[PDB]
Amino acid sequence: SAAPLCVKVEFGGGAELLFDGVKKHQVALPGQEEPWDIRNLLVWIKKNLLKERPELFIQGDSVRPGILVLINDADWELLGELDYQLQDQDSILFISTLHGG
Repeated sequence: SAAPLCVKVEFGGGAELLFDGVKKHQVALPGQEEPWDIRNLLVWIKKNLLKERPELFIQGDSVRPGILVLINDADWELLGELDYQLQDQDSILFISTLHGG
């Protein structure tokens, strides 16, 4: 529960297997500066949650060409991706398109 706005970070493109199988990660914004940009959250996930080696995961700023991200439910890159001041109830989903089927 975030007083201002709260966002959800989750894995879908088999990305969870890089993190042992945990997909949904909830993160509440402070209510002032909001340092929880997509950029910083990937870092939080990369450094802490990456059980694999990040070499198969995304680049440490937003995503690699391999994993795509939905900001709330839309194309991250066109929206601002890495440098996002977050939006309310953003469903931030990492979808690795390196393996679609």
